[PDB]
Amino acid sequence: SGFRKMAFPSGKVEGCMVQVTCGTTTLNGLWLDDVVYCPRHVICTSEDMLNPNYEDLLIRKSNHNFLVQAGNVQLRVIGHSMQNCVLKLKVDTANPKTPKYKFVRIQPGQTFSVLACYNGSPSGVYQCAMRPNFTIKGSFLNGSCGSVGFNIDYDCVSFCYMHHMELPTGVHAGTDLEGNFYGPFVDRQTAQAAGTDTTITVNVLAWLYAAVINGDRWFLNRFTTTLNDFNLVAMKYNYEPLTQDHVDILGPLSAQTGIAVLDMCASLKELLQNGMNGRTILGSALLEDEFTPFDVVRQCSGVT
Amino acid sequence: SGFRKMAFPSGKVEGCMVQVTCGTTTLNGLWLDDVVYCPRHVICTSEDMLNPNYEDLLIRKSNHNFLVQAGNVQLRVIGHSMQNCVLKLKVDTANPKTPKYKFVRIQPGQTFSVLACYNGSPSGVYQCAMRPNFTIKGSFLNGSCGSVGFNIDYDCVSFCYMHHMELPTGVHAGTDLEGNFYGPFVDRQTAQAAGTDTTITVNVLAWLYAAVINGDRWFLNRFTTTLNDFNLVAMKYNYEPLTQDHVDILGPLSAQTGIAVLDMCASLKELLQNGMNGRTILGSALLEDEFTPFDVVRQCSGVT
Ligand SMILES: *CCC(=O)N(c1cc(C(C)(C)C)on1)[C@@H](C(=O)NC(C)(C)C)c1cccnc1
Ligand SMILES: *CCC(=O)N(c1cc(C(C)(C)C)on1)[C@@H](C(=O)NC(C)(C)C)c1cccnc1
Repeated sequence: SGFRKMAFPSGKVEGCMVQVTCGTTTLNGLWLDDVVYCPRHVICTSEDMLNPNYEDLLIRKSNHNFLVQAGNVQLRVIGHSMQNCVLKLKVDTANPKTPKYKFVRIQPGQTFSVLACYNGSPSGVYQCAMRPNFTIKGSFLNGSCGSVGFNIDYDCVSFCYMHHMELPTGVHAGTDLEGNFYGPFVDRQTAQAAGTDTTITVNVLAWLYAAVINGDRWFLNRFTTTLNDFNLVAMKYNYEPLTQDHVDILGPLSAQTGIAVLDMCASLKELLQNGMNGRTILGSALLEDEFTPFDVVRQCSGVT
Repeated sequence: SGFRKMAFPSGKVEGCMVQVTCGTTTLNGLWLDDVVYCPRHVICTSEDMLNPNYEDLLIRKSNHNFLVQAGNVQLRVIGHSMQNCVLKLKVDTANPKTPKYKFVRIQPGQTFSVLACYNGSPSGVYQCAMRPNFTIKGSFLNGSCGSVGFNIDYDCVSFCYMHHMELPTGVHAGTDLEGNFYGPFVDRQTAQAAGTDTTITVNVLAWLYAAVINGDRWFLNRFTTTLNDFNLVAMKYNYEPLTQDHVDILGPLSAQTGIAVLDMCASLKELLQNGMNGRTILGSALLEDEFTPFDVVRQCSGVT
C-alpha cells in the first residue's frame, strides 16, 4: 500500500550524462554510442539569444570548439551536425555504459522521469508529465539544458525529452532527441506564452483508481454518468475531453477495483462541482494528473 | 525556476541492490564490500510472523540456506550474523560497485531518497521524510523489504533507512543499517498504531521560502509574530514546535529572500487560520513538509 510520485531509477541515464562547453556556455549532453546530443543554443552567446541564425553561428564553430567532458576525461570530437534544435557531436569513443535505448516522441499527458544535471553531473531525479500545452512544470536552473526526460521498459531507455529553455511564465520547453520542440516553442529569448494548462482527465481517473486500491474511498458516490454528460463538466473545469480510448485504457483499473469507468467519472464530476471540502486523496488536496493509467498499474503491481 | 519533489540519482545505490531468498521468502538486500544487509524477517515463514523468536529461528539456518543473487550471478555466503533487526551475510566477493558510504541514523523531519526494489531489482525512486511519529508514507508492496532510504554528499551515500514492514494503517516502518527500528516498532504481525503524524514546521517554512524564490508570493502578508505566539497556533494545528535552532537553520533562506523567519511564521500562522481559499503554492493545495531547509538550498542552487 501507499502511493508516491515515483521516477524510474536514473542509474542507466547517469552513465550517459556529459558536460558540453562552447566558449563561455557550459550545459549537459547525452552520450549514446559515439554521439553526444545537446541543445544547439550551446553555440549562442547572450548577444545571440535574442535573434540567432543557428546555421550562420554554426559556420564559425569547428569540432575542436566543442569541449566534451565525461567525468574528468575529455572526449575527442571528430564531427558535428545540427538536426533541428539539437547538436550531434560524433566522438572517437563509444560510451561504454550505453544502455539499450530508443528516441520516442511522447503525446501530451504521457509521463516520464527527468534527471536534472549541471556541468554533465546529475543533481536530482523527479517524475514529470508533458502538459497538454506542450510545457512541463520541471525544476531547472541555468546550466540544466541537456537534462533529459526518459521512460524505461525493463532494460531499454526510451529518451522522450531534452530540456532547452524556461518561458517567462516559469514553465519549461524542450525537444525530443531528434531536436523537434514539443509545442510551438523556438530556442529564442522572445515573447512565448504557453496555452491553457488543461488537466489530464484520464490521468486523474487512474489516480482516483490508485486511491481506491490504497484504501482512500471517501470520494466514491452512488452516481454514474455518460462520456457526453461528464465532458460537459470537464469542459467547464478546463479538463481534457475523455474519449472511448481513455475508457479502454482504464479498463484494467476498472476490472481490478470492480468500479465502472463512468461511475468513477461521476465521482470526479462531483469533486469538480463540490471540491474536496478540506479533505485529501492519497495525501493531496488537489486532483493529481501526472500519473498515467500505466504508471498506476506499474506502481501497484511492482514492475522492475 | 520551478520546484519539484526531487530524489537523489539512484545509480550508486542500484549497484548495491541484490535478491536475498531464505526458503519461500524473497526480499531485497544491500551489498556493500563483502557484506549483504537485509531484514532479519527473511528467515520467517507466515506461521512465524505473529510471535517469532528470531534467535531460535536463526539457529535452524546455515550460510547455504541464504541464497544471494546479484543480477543473475549467485554470491557465496561464508558467514551470517544478526545485528538488532537486520541480517549481515558475509559473501566471498566485495561488491565491485561499492560507493563511498556511511550508516547514519536520521532525526524525524529529515528527508531521504528511497529506491523501491523487488527481487533485488530497482522499480522506482521517490523522495521521503522520516515522520515525527517515526513512520514514512512510502509506496511499498510485498517483496519491497530491504529497499533502502539514502542521502548523497557529492559521491558518499549515507544509508539512513531499510524498509521492514507496513502498519495496518497503511504507513511504513523500518530500521537504520545497524538494525535499530525508527520509533517503537517491532518486526512482528501485531497491533502497532502510529502516533500523531504532526507537520514538520521548519520544512513547511523552507518550502514557503522556496515558493517566494520561484515567484509564488500571494501568501506573504503585512504581519510578523514571535516563536511563543506562533507555537500556540502550531500546537492547535498539530505542527511541530519551532525552536531557535529551526530559525538559525532557515537563516540562509531568510537572507536570500530578505524575509525575516518570524515574518514567514506570521504568513504560515494566517494560512493555518484562513486556509488556502482554493489557491495553490508551488502547485500544491496543502502545505508541503517533506522539503528540509537543506533540500530547498540544494535544489535552488543546483548542487551536483
Ligand atoms: C540552460 C540554458 C539557460 O540557462 N537558459 C537559457 C535559454 C536560452 C535561450 C533558449 C534563449 C537560447 O538561453 N539561456 C534559461 C532560459 O530559458 N532563459 C530564458 C532567457 C528565459 C529563455 C533557463 C533557466 C532555467 C531553466 N532552464 C533554462
Ligand atoms: C516485505 C515483507 C512484506 O511483504 N510484509 C511483511 C512484513 C512482515 C512482518 C514484519 C510481520 C514479519 O511479514 N511480511 C508486508 C507487511 O508489512 N505486512 C504486515 C503483515 C502488515 C506486517 C509489507 C507490505 C507492503 C509493504 N511493505 C511490507
